[PDB]
Amino acid sequence: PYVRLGYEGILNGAHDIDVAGLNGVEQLAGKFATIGANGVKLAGDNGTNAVGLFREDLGDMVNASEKASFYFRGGEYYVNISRTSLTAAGIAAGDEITCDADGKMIKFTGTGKALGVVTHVGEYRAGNMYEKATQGVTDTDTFIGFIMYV
Amino acid sequence: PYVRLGYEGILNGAHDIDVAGLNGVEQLAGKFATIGANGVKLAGDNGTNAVGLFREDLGDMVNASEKASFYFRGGEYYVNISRTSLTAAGIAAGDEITCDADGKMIKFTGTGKALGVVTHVGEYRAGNMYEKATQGVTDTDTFIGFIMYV
Amino acid sequence: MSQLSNQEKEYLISKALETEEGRVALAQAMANPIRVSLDYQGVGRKLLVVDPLPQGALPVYDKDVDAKAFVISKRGQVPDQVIEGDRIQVPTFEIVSYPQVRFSQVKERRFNVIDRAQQRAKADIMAVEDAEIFSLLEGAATAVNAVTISSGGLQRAALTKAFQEVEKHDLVVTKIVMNASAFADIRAWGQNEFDPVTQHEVLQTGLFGHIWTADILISKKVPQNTVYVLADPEFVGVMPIRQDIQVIPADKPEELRLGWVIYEELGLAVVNSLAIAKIS
Amino acid sequence: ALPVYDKDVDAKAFVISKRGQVPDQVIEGDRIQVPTFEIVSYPQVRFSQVKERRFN
Repeated sequence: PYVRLGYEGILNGAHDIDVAGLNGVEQLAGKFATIGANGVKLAGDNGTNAVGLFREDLGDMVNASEKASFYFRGGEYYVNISRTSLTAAGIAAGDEITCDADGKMIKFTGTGKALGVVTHVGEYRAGNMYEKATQGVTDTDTFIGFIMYV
Repeated sequence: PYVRLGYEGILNGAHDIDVAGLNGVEQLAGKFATIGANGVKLAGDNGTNAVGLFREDLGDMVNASEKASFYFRGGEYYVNISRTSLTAAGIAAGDEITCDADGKMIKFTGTGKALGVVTHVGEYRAGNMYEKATQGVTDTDTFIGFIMYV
Repeated sequence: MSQLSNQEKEYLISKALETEEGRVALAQAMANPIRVSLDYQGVGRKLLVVDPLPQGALPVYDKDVDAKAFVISKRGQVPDQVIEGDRIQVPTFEIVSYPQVRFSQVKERRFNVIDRAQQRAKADIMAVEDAEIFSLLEGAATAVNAVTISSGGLQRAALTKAFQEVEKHDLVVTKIVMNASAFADIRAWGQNEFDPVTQHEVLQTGLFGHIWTADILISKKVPQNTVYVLADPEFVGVMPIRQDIQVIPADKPEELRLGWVIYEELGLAVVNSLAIAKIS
Repeated sequence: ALPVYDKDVDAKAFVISKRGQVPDQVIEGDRIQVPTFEIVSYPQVRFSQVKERRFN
């Protein structure tokens, strides 16, 4: 530390919680972005970014696609609690990343029952649910980084 | 979707040819075992034959079916004495086979009575000629993959 | 995302949606354009070839009459076979990067040509495709092998052997590993036996052309002239089809690219074409 | 897996590529020189630009 982000190089100024599942535990490890087969000349930086709506479209790889509002179904959110700095750039490999959703308790966004949606890069916006939506149907005592089972 | 029928993609098991009837002995006036009935190795139509039944088209080679069913000739439909076929091409053991002509259980192929023509998948179906010579069990409507005693 | 699959972040540095070609082919095995082509119609193939003739022979005493002969033939059947390859594509990806589209077609064509040579020689048949030509043809000629003689030497030595046989030879049909190994296993001199290494000899051996077909297998060399031994009947030629009306591609943005041909094989001299396996 | 069937198992011609991003890069070296030594010795200046350019 501090501000490091490499140079030997441990903080890493980004902490993302592996929230263990419920009724038998479930995990999923941080996913890389690669198009088809496994990345050559390093695998680059993660497809997943803390505070972003992604969907796996490949087994060990995660990519773009945004879950459309209307008729309640499961997760594929992979919201991870926001890190400090780098919040409109995504998060780079060598910082803390995970996936949270799908058979486990998740990280929520938005304070009260008033919710809106998330951009990929780590920013939050307002917006009503009318062609896209993020996160489960609101419950009592739901704030940012709170544990909803979905 | 997509289902093979004949040609070495159907498994018809194995059946014993020394079961039922009189059983002759090992002698000549036989014919060769190969895939194809006038073909060459790895190129032959095949019925629902396993052990029992195989009809020469050209050469003195056997594999299942193929030969006009208006007139059956050659002495019975040919049966195997004291080797049991280990393929489900009908016969295609890869040896010279010594054949017999005692009453001996066979495997049939194709719907309806053989008294017709040949279908080029390795089957019998009804032709323009009727009241032609039948095979094995009579008085009894035969169907595709019936077990007949000659 | 913040990147497509990139190494760094676009937001930090670097912009562009223009990107160069990365896709490339591997393992050529052409022999169909080398061979002659025929149209065919019909849903199966039957061929007839002439066998040896039954004539009389007199090794001792000539005054008598040789026994007469008549034209005797043996049969082969060839069922149609289908040669294909499929590609799953993402149109958004294709339109943005740019060359992928051109690469896919030219690769599919090469790929059809490649698979066809493999089944025709041999590459595992299930009794549903053209017969295994490589098996049926003439065994290993022990005579060529001078006993403890170089691999490259074997390929030179074999070429002449086919000329003694009275079969046309224009060219060497060898396996890729056998050819490399043949080049590497040369005498005690830098200069190779086919011609020196200051001449281009990468693509020619014995002063005859080199045809690389895969699945002719290691330690085997087959001399022939390709046109003569076999002939290629084509039931339907190579055609691409592209489907967004297929069930699983429709739902998605994805487009499915099929590349296929339906082929058959004729053998004009499957009863000859010399081959050897090194015993050295 | 090479052709052996039609619309059971089919072989794939499919080739895959991923995009990677390259930043602009700098190769550089600096040489520090004092004018007095350089001026009296006389070829040092010229020697230093060529030797530096080559070195990097």
